[PDB]
Amino acid sequence: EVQLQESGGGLVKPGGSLKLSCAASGFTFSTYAMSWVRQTPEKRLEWVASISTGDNTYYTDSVRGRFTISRDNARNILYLQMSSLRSEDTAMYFCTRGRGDRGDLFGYWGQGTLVTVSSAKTTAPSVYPLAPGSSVTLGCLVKGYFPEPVTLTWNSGSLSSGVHTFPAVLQSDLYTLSSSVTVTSSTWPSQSITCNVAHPASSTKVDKKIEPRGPTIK
Amino acid sequence: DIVMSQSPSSLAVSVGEKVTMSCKSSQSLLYRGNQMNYLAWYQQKPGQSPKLLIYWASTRESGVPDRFTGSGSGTEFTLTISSVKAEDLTVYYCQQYYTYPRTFGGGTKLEIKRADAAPTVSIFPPSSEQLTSGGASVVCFLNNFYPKDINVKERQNGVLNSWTDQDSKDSTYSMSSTLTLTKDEYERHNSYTCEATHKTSTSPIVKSFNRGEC
Amino acid sequence: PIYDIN
Repeated sequence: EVQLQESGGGLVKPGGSLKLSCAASGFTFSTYAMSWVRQTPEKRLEWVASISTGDNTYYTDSVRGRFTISRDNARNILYLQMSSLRSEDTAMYFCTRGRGDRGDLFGYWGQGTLVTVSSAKTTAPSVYPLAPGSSVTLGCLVKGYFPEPVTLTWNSGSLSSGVHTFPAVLQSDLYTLSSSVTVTSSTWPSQSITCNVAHPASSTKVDKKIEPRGPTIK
Repeated sequence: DIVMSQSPSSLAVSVGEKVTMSCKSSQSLLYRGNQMNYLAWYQQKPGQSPKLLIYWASTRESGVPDRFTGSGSGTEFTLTISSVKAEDLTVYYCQQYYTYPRTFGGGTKLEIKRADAAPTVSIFPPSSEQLTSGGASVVCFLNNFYPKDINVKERQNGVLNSWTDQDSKDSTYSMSSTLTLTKDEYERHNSYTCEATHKTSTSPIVKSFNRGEC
Repeated sequence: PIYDIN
């Protein structure tokens, strides 16, 4: 009952501008200090900006002047305007709420929105199905796409364990992700299995049914 | 910019044993006026956002397992894990809020120790839709095994790879292997293999195929 | 002609 949701992330080219938004719910939004913390791809964390209950704004040295932290107590939203971005800004950005009601101590965090800043164009992905005992294993592969965030599911997100989605590996400005899933031999063909992939940036949702390979040549 | 520093970046504990992190400070975070320490601890299970663990350098956040404890003061703090479970796989950070430019430590990752396991291999030829659009890629899936150090492979020139973060559930790793190629070059050969060389396998474990079009 | 699917 204490929810925080990042928004408006994605990608901009070096020098551009962004405005991340963080919608809150489940507390008197005004009587708490809030902050923003990014996590570099090095996986090191970095405090970015904080804002008290009295609208006082505080920033770290690397982002002064460029970033602007602001709150809207009427609609319970917290923004982070990010103008003129270096490649240091490439990171995963979280909004936080003060653990107490005195300071900016990062008690409750959102899920984090990804912000990659580079020149390469926004390219849609390519979802390729993979098909070949006692328990069979099907696969799915996502090649060629550039921002980072993609979300691969299985049968509209209904699949249990056995799934092992592997992290994306960029090479030559095209991320390449893959994933696995294991069921019983008596469980597959008879029951449909679809690999769903979401790529918000090109605004595409792709579904790929996993059908066995076909005895067709020439 | 007060600098935090954490000792052994990498660790390797087993279930039930003791764990202790150390977070050194370059400036006293203990205000005499309130006699309060301005330091916190965080846990970030891989793939998630960090969660507040310890704050005021001692208080456990409401809803934190009591097997965590935070002692130390001033410029040398510590986090104590008495009986470590398998759900505690992550990295741990220490924050200071004594002063702005709020800083986190470098972070302390910890591996867990389970019994050695064998990697289940599964190999997939390129999809029918990949060859038609140009290019083709072979994949073999290594799944569930304790030693994350294992070489897997006959000319491997343009390969990729990816690793899972060690399973918080069963303390195991997994591996992908994207043997990328083009359409024509895939048809002009026939030796497609994926072998494993493990901590349990110098007598190896393989999973290959002869090309579907033969 | 698939050279062993299963």
